[PDB]
Amino acid sequence: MTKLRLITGTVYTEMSAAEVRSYLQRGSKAGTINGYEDEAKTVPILISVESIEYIYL
Amino acid sequence: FWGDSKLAPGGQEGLQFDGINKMIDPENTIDLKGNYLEEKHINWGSQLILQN
Repeated sequence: MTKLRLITGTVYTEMSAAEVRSYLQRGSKAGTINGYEDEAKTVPILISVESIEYIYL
Repeated sequence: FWGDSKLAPGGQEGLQFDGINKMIDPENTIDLKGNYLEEKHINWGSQLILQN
């Protein structure tokens, strides 16, 4: 589970740190990734890429 | 697109011919698992074709 720090709170996703780093580059055009609000995988969410502050590498 | 030759009873030769969906090597398959097709998959497919 990869931990992402947003402006409001913290969310988790399946994708690895390299993939999220690739999604944060200027040349890409996608803007959404899949993840969960809690580490228990109870409620699914759709995350906007541009709202990520930093990745807990 | 959707041909298949081994459709005779017992798995014997039928009347149709094998299509693209069968002649393609099973190794060169990228499964999207029911998601949307994005921009990143084109480069992966191109790399798969180029390495051969």
